[PDB]
Amino acid sequence: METITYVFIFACIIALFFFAIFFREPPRIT
Amino acid sequence: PLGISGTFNFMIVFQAEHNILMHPFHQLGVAGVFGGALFCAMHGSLVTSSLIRETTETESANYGYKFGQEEETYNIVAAHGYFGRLIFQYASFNNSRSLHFFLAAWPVVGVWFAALGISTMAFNLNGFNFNHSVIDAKGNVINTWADIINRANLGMEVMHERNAHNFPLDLA
Amino acid sequence: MTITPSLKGFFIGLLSGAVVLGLTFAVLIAISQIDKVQRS
Amino acid sequence: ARRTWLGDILRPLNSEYGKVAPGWGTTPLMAVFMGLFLVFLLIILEIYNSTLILDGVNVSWKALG
Amino acid sequence: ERGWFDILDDWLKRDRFVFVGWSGILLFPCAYLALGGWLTGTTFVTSWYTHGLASSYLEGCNFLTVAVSTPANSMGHSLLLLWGPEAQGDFTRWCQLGGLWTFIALHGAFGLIGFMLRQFEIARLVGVRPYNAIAFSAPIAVFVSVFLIYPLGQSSWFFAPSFGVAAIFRFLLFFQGFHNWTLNPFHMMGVAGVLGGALLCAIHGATVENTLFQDGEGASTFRAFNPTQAEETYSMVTANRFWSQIFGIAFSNKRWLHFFMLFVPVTGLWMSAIGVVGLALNLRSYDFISQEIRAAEDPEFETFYTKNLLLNEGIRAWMAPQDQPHENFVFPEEVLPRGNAL
Amino acid sequence: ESEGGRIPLWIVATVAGMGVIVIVGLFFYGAYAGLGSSL
Amino acid sequence: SYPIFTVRWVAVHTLAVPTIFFLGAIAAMQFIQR
Amino acid sequence: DIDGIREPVSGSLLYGNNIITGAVVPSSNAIGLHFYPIWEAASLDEWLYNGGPYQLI
Amino acid sequence: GLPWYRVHTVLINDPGRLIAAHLMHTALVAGWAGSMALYELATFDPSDPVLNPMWRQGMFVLPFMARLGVTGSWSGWSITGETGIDPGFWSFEGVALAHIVLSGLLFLAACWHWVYWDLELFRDPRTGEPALDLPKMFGIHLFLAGLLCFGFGAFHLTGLFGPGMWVSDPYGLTGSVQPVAPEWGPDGFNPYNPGGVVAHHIAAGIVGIIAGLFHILVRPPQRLYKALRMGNIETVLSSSIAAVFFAAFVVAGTMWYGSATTPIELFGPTRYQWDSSYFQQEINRRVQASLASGATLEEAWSAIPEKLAFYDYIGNNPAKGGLFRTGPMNKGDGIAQAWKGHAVFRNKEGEELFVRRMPAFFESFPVILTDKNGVVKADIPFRRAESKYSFEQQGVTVSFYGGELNGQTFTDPPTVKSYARKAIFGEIFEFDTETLNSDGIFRTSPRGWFTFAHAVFALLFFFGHIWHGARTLFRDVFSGIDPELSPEQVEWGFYQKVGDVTTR
Amino acid sequence: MEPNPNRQPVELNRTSLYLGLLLILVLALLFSSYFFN
Amino acid sequence: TTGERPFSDIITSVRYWVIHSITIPALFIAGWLFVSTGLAYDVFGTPRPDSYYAQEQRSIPLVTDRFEAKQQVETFLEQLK
Ligand code: CLA
Ligand code: CLA
Ligand code: CLA
Ligand code: CLA
Ligand SMILES: CCCCCCCCCCCCCCCC(=O)OC[C@H](COP(=O)(O)OC[C@@H](O)CO)OC(=O)CCCCCCCCCCCCCCC
Ligand SMILES: CC1=C(/C=C/C(C)=C/C=C/C(C)=C/C=C/C=C(C)/C=C/C=C(C)/C=C/C2=C(C)CCCC2(C)C)C(C)(C)CCC1
Ligand SMILES: CC1=C(/C=C/C(C)=C/C=C/C(C)=C/C=C/C=C(C)/C=C/C=C(C)/C=C/C2=C(C)CCCC2(C)C)C(C)(C)CCC1
Ligand SMILES: CC1=C(/C=C/C(C)=C/C=C/C(C)=C/C=C/C=C(C)/C=C/C=C(C)/C=C/C2=C(C)CCCC2(C)C)C(C)(C)CCC1
Ligand SMILES: CCCCCCCS[C@@H]1O[C@H](CO)[C@@H](O)[C@H](O)[C@H]1O
Ligand code: OEX
Ligand SMILES: [Ca+2]
Ligand SMILES: [Cl-]
Ligand SMILES: [Cl-]
Ligand SMILES: [Fe+2]
Ligand SMILES: [Mg+2]
Ligand SMILES: [Mg+2]
Repeated sequence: METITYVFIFACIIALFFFAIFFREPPRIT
Repeated sequence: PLGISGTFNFMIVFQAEHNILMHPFHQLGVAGVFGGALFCAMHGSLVTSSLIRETTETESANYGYKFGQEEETYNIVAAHGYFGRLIFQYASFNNSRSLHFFLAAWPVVGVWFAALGISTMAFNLNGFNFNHSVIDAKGNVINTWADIINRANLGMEVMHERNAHNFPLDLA
Repeated sequence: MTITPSLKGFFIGLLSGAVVLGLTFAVLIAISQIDKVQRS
Repeated sequence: ARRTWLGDILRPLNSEYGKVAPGWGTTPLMAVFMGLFLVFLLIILEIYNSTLILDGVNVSWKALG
Repeated sequence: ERGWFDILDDWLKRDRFVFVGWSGILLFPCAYLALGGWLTGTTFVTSWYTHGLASSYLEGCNFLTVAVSTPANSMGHSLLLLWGPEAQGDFTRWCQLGGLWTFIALHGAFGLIGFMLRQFEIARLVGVRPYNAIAFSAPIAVFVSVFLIYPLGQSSWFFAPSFGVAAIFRFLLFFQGFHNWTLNPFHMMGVAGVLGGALLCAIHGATVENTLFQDGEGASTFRAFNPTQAEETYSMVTANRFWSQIFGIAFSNKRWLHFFMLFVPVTGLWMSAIGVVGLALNLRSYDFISQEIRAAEDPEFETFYTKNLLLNEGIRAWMAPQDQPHENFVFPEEVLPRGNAL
Repeated sequence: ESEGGRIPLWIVATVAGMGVIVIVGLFFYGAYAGLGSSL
Repeated sequence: SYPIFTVRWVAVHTLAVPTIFFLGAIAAMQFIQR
Repeated sequence: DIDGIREPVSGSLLYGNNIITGAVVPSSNAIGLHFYPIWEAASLDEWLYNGGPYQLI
Repeated sequence: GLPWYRVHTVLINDPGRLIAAHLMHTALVAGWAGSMALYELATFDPSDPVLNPMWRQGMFVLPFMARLGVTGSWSGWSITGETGIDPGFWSFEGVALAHIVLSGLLFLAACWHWVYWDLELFRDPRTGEPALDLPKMFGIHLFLAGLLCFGFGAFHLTGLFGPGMWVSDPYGLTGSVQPVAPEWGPDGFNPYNPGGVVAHHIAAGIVGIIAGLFHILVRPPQRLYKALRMGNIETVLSSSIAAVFFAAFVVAGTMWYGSATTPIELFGPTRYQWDSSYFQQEINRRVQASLASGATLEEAWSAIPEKLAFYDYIGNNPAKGGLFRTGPMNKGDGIAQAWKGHAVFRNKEGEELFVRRMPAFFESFPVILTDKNGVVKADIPFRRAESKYSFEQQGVTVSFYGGELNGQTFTDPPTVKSYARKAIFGEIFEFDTETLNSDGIFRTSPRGWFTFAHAVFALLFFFGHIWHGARTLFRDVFSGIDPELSPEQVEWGFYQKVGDVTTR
Repeated sequence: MEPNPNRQPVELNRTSLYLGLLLILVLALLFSSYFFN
Repeated sequence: TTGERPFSDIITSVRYWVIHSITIPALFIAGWLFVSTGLAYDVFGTPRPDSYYAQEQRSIPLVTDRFEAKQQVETFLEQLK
C-alpha cells in the first residue's frame, strides 16, 4: 500500500507536468 | 547517492573527511544561497510594493499587468525611494539593469565557489584546521569552537562505513 | 519594608531605563524645537 | 433594512459610528496605564525567571505545598 | 495641533542621509548595542567559565573561531541582566558569566522589531505597500525560533546558538547528531525555499539581462536605462517564449513573478522555524518506526536512513563530553562507538 | 584649507587600500605566531 | 554652505571611532606570546 | 553493494524504503572508477548487485 | 472575481453575515470539544490513576475538564480512583452533551443571522450604510468579559458557588479539586501558587468592569481614532490577533515550565523535573528518613509510593518524544503495570555502583556505572578487546528493594546488564506492551503536544498580526500605488520631511 | 429576501489550478513517508 | 541630495586630514595600549595565558551555581595563585 501510494503520487505529478505544459492557458499579447 | 537520505549521508561523511563547514568556498556558497534567497525576497517585495494601481480591491492585483504590455508595471523610482531610505541612498539600485545583473551574479558566483569547494576537496585540500591552535603558557590545549566541531567530525569519521576499514587511516 | 537585593536591583534597572529613555526624549524634543522644518 | 424588537432596543448601542473626542483626549492617561502595565509584565516575567526574588515567594512546585 | 509631538514627528522624519523616524528610537540603540556587543565579546571576552573555551581575538582565536558564547547551563534561562542576582552589577563577572549573550540576543530581538517597524514607517511615508516589512517576518521567525524559542524549550540558554562562525557550525552538527534535523520535513521545506529562492534570483536576473532591449549604442549595456523611462527594459514576450520552449513553462505575468519571488524564500524560512519550534521540545523527526522494526529483526536490512543514525550515534558519543561539560560525562574508551580500525 | 578636491580621491583610495592590506596582513602574520599559532 | 555636526556625522563616528580603537587592540594582540 | 564489502544496501521502494530513505545506490567500491556498462556484467542480476544503474543514470 | 484566498472578505461590510460566520465557527469549535470529549470517554481507561493516568493515554481534553472540577463519570468512576460517586449532571458526559447541544443551537442561530442579514441595527442611522461602532462594542464586550472573569474567580475558583480547581502537593501524589482562596500578597504572582490564579480573576475582573465602563462612556481621541483606523474592522482583527499570539505563547510557556494551572497529575511531569532529579531527590529523602527511623532497606524502599517512583522515570518526561510518533505514551513503552522496585548495583567488592542516567537530549545512551564519587567502575563495552570495566570482569550484581522484585538478587551478567540498561531511564517498571502492540519507542505526553501546537500557532499568528496590521494601515494602497506619484515625493531633498508636500 | 449586495464571484484560473495541484501533490509526496512512519 | 556635505568633498580636503591624521592614530594607539598594558584582561575578566589553570589542575572552572556564580568565579580566581 505504501509503495503504491508513493508511485501513485509521483505518476500524478508527471501527468500534471504534461497538462501544465501542453494544456496550459496560452499566453496572449495585448 | 541518488536519494534524499543518501544525500545527507554524503554530506555528513564529507564533513568528517574534509571539514567542509570550515572551507571558505562552501562559506561563499552559503553566502551565495542565503544571499540569493534574501535578494529574491527583497526584489520580489520591492517590486510588489511598488505596483501601479490598475485594479480594484475585489480582484487580484495581477490582472493589472497584461502579457507583453510596453509600459513597466511598477514604479522603480518609488521602489528606489523606499529602499534608499531603508538603508541610505547610494546602497540602493536606481538602474534596473545593474540590479538584475547583481541578482544573477550573486547566487551564480557563490554557487560556482560551492562547486569549486566540492571539486577541490575532491583532491583533499580541505577546510581550515585549527585543532589545538590555542595553547596556554604551560602548553595545555585551550579548546575553541573549532575543537568542538572536531569532536563531532570524529564521531562521523569513526562510525561511517563501519565494516570497510582495516587500516588506521582513511586515505580516500 | 522587605527589599531583597534583587528587588533593589529591579529598581536600579527600572530607574536606569527611565533615565535612558527620559534623556533620549528630552534631547530629541530639544533638538526638534531648535531645528524646525520650514513650511508653507 | 429590517427592524426587530431586539434591534430597536439595541439601536442606541450601534448609533455613534465615527464619534470621537477632540484631539488627544485621554491619550496621556492611557499612556500612564500602558507604562504601568509594562512594569507589571516585567515584574511577573522576572519573578517567573528568578531574576526578581522576593521573600515569601518561592517559584517552585515546592511553593505551598 | 502644532504641539511638541508634531514638532518631534517633523524632526524624526526629515529627509536626511540616514533616515531616523519614530522606529529609529528603538532600532538604532538596539542594533548598535547588538553589533557592538558582538564585536566587544569576539574581541576581548572569554568563554572559559561557561564552556571551557577560548572565544576572542585576545585569547588567540581568529574570525572563524571567535564567538560570544551562551551562558553556563546552570544559569538556566536567566535574563542575566547586568544588575540581576547573578552578576549583581559587576561588569567583569557579567562578562565571565555570559551576560553578553543575553545582551546581544535581546537587543538584537528588539532591534529586529525596530527594523521591521522602520520598513513599515518608510513605506507609509513614501506611499508604497508594505511587502518588504511583510517579507522580513521570515528572518524574524527564524531569529525568534532559533535564538529564543529553541533554548527556552531546552534546559537553558546554553543550548542556543553561540554568536560565532565556528559556533554556528557546531550548532548545525549538534542538530544532525541529536535531532536528525536533515530528516525533518519542515527543514526540507526550508531548504527548498532557500535553494528555490536562490534559483529564482539567478534565473530572473539572468533572464532580464539576456532579453534586454537595445536602448543604446554601447556594448556595455547598463547606461541604456533611465529610472524614469515608461517602457520595460527587457522583453517579457521573448523571455516567455524562451522558457516555454526550454523548460515547458514560463512566467507571463510580471506581478505574479515578483510575488512568487517573495513567497518562495519567505515561506521556506517560516517552515524551517516551525520545525525548530518542535526541536525545542525534542519533538523530532528522528526515526521511521517501520524501518527500526524491520532492522531490529533483520540484521541484513540496511538503508541510507540506518547508516545516518550510526553517524548520529558517533556524533553524540564523541562530542557530548566536551560540548556538554556541565554533565561531567566520562565515557571510557571501551564504550565509544567505533567501526573497524578507525 | 578645507576646499574639497585638494587631495585627489585616487590617492586617498590607494593609500587607504594599502592600509587595509597592511593591517589584514598583520592579522595573517599573527595566525602563525604567538597566540593561536598552535605552537 | 554645509553643517559639520549632523545625524550622519554621529552615525559615522559611532562606528568609526570604536572600529579604529579595536583595530589597534587586535594589532597589539598579534605580538602576544603564551 | 556500495562499499564493495558484500554488504548490500537497499535503496528501492519495493525493498523496504520510503521516499525519504530511498535511493539509487552508488556503484561498488570494487569497481572504483572502472566503466561498468550493462554489457560488462555477466547478467542483469550481477549488474544490479554491483550498482550498475547508478553509472548509467 | 475574488481569488480563492479572499472569499471571506465578502463579510467586511456585512455585520449580520459576519455574526453568522462567527456563530458557525463557534458551533464548530464547541462541536469539536463535545466530539473530542466523547472520543476520549470511549477510549479512556479509568481503572488505574497511579500507573495509567489520563496523561499516559493521550487524553487532551479530559485534563481541562478535571482542572476546573469535572472529575466523575455517570458510569460511577472518578479520575481520582473513587467508586460509587454520583457526579450529578456535570460529569465528563454531561459536559460533552452540553457542548454538542450548544453546537446545534449556534448552528441554528447562524442560519437565522445569515438569512436575516439586513437588520436596521447594522446600519448607521445618519448614512444608511452598514456600520459597527467598534469602540463602544469594545467597552460592552470588555465589561462582559470583566463580569465573567470576576464571577469565575469569586464564585467558581473559591468554591463559594462552584467546585474550585485542581490542586496538589509538590510531588503530584494527592491531587484533587478544592476550593481555593485568593492570595493577595506578593506570592499571588508566583505561578505555582493557586491562590494567585484566584486573586488574578477577582482583580483583573474588577479592572475589566471599570475599563469596560470607561470604554462604553468615553469616545476615542480623534488622534487615536485616525492613527489606529478605528472605523475599519480590520484594525480590530490585527490587534486581536496580537493579543491572541501573546496569550498563546504564555500558555505554551506555563505548560512547558509548569504552573498551578498545568498540574502534573493532569498533563504529566515536566522535562525540568527529570533534568534536576526532582523526584529522585524526594524518593531518596523519604528512604533516608525511613532508614533513620530504623527501617530495613527493603522496608524503606517498600514505603515509596509507586506513583512517586513512576514520575522518576524518563518515559514520562515530555522531552523524549517524536513529531511523527503518534498517539498515547502507552503506545511506546507500553501500559505501566507495576514498579519492579529500586535496583541497587554492586561490584564483586560489594561497593554500591550507580548507573549514569540518560539526559533528554539523547535517543540512545551508553551504560556506565560509577562509585559514589563518580569514578567509573563498570560499563557495557562496545569494543571488547581492551575492555576493563565489563560486568563480567567486575562481578556486577543487582539487588531489588521495594516493588515486585523486592528481596531478589541477580548475578548472571545478561540479567544484570538488562536491568542496568533500564536504570538509565530511572526507576524500573513492568509494562504491558501486548494490549496496544506497543513499539518500544518513547512518545510525548499531552504537556508536550499542547506546548508544541500552541508555540507553533502562536508564531503563525504573529504573521497574521503583521499581515492584517499592514492591510489596515495601508488600505489606501492595497490595490497599488498612486498612478500619479510625483518623482518629487521620492527624490532626496525635494521635501524637508519625507512624504510631506508642505515642506518643499 | 432581497438579494445580498456583498456577494462576489470567485475565480481560480488554470495556472492557479496547476500550481495548487503541484503544491498539494508535492506536499503529499513529502509528508506521506511520515504519515506511514 | 539630502543636505550634508558630500563624502568625496570631505575626504579629499586638507582640513579633514589635519584632524584625522591626529585622531585616527590616537585611537589606534589607545586601543593598542588597552591590550599591551593588560587593561583589557582586567576589564573583561579574560584569562591571560598563565591563568586558565593552576599549575597542576586539569579541570575547567565551570560555573555550576546560578546565584552563587559570582563567588564561584572568585574562588576559581583565588585558586590560581
Ligand atoms: C530603545 C532602547 C533600548 C531598549 C529597548 C533596551 C532594552 C534592554 N536593555 Mg538596553 N541599553 C540601551 C537602550 C535600550 N535597551 C542604551 C542606550 C544603553 C546604554 C546606556 C543600554 C545599556 C544596557 C545594559 C548595560 C543592559 C541593558 C539591558 C537591556 C534589557 C533589560 C532592560 C530592562 O530591564 O529595563 C527596565 C526598565 C524599563 C523597561 C523602563 C521602563 C520605564 C517606565 C515605563 C517608567 C517608570 C520608571 C519609574 C518612575 C522608576 C522609579 C523606580 C524607583 C522607585 C527606585 C532590555 C533588552 C540589560 C541586558 O541586556 O541584560 C542581558 C543590561 O544589562 N541595556
Ligand atoms: C492543539 C491541537 C491538538 C493537540 C495538542 C492534540 C493532542 C493530542 N491528541 Mg488530538 N485532536 C485535535 C487537536 C489536538 N490534539 C484535533 C483538531 C482533532 C480532530 C482531528 C484531534 C483528534 C485526535 C484523535 C483521533 C486522537 C488524538 C490524540 C491526541 C494525542 C496524540 C497526538 C499526536 O499523535 O499528534 C501527532 C501530530 C502530528 C503527526 C503532527 C502533524 C503535523 C501536520 C501534518 C503538519 C502539516 C504541514 C502543512 C501541510 C504544511 C503547509 C505548507 C504550506 C504552508 C507551504 C495528543 C494528546 C490521540 C490519542 O491518543 O487520543 C486518546 C488520538 O487517537 N487527537
Ligand atoms: C482570527 C484569525 C483570523 C481571521 C478571522 C482572519 C481573516 C482573514 N484573513 Mg487572515 N490570517 C490569520 C488569521 C486570521 N485571518 C493568520 C494566523 C495568518 C497567518 C497564517 C493569516 C494570514 C492571511 C493572509 C496571507 C491572507 C489572509 C486573509 C484574510 C481574509 C480572507 C480569508 C479568506 O478568504 O480565506 C480563504 C481561505 C480558504 C478558502 C482556505 C484556507 C485553507 C487553510 C490554508 C488550510 C486549512 C485551515 C484549517 C481548516 C483551519 C484550522 C484552524 C486552525 C486555527 C487550526 C480574512 C479577513 C487574506 C486577505 O487579507 O484578503 C484580502 C489574505 O490574503 N490572512
Ligand atoms: C516584529 C515585531 C512587530 C512589528 C514590526 C509590529 C508592527 C505593527 N504592530 Mg504589532 N505587536 C508586536 C510585534 C510587532 N508588531 C508584539 C510582540 C505585540 C504584543 C502582543 C504587538 C501588539 C500590537 C497591537 C495591540 C497593535 C499593534 C499594531 C502594529 C502596527 C503599528 C505599529 C505598532 O503599533 O507597533 C507597536 C510597537 C512595537 C511592536 C515596539 C514595542 C517596543 C517595546 C515597547 C520595547 C520594550 C522593551 C522592554 C520593556 C525591555 C525589557 C525586556 C525584558 C525581556 C527584560 C504594525 C503592523 C497596531 C495595529 O495593528 O494598528 C492597525 C495595534 O493595534 N501591535
Ligand atoms: C573569480 C571570480 C570569477 C567570476 C567572474 C565573473 C563575474 C560576472 C559573471 C556572473 C554571470 C551571471 C549570469 C549572466 C548575467 C549576465 O547576462 O550579465 C550581463 C552583464 C551586462 O552585459 P553587457 O553586454 O552590458 O556587458 C558585458 C560585455 O558585453 C562587455 O560590455 O555582464 C556584466 O555586467 C559583466 C561584468 C564583468 C566584470 C568583470 C568580472 C568582475 C568580477 C565580479 C566577481 C568578484 C569575485 C569575488 C569573489 C569573492
Ligand atoms: C557591549 C556593551 C556596551 C556597548 C558596546 C559597544 C557599543 C561597542 C562597539 C564596538 C565596535 C563598534 C567595534 C568595532 C570593531 C570593528 C572591527 C574589529 C572591524 C574589523 C574590520 C575588518 C577586519 C575588515 C576587514 C576587511 C575590509 C576593511 C574590507 C573587505 C575585506 C575585509 C573584510 C578583509 C555598553 C557600553 C553599552 C554596555 C555594556 C556592554
Ligand atoms: C585605487 C582603488 C582601490 C585601491 C587600490 C590599491 C590599494 C592598489 C594598490 C596598488 C599597488 C601598491 C601597486 C604596486 C605596483 C608595483 C609594481 C607593478 C612594481 C613592479 C616592480 C618590479 C617589476 C620590480 C622588479 C625588480 C626585480 C625583479 C628585482 C630587483 C629589482 C626590482 C625590484 C626593480 C580600491 C580597490 C580601494 C577602490 C577602487 C580603486
Ligand atoms: C443541530 C442541532 C442539534 C445537533 C447538533 C450536533 C449533533 C452537532 C455536532 C457537531 C459536531 C460533531 C462537530 C464537530 C466538529 C469538528 C471539527 C470542527 C474538527 C476540526 C478539525 C480540524 C481543524 C483538524 C485540524 C488538523 C488536522 C486534521 C490534522 C493535524 C493538524 C490539525 C490539528 C491542524 C441538536 C440535536 C442539539 C438539536 C438542536 C439543533
Ligand atoms: C530476570 C529477567 C531478565 C530480563 C530483564 C528485563 C528488564 S525489565 C523489562 O523491560 C521490558 C522493556 O525492555 C518491559 O516491557 C518489561 O515489562 C520488563 O519486565
Ligand atoms: O567509501 Mn564512502 O567514505 Ca571516502 O573515505 Mn575512505 O572511502 Mn569510504 O572511507 Mn571515508
Ligand atoms: Ca509487537
Ligand atoms: Cl556511512
Ligand atoms: Cl582500509
Ligand atoms: Fe525583476
Ligand atoms: Mg597570534
Ligand atoms: Mg612563555
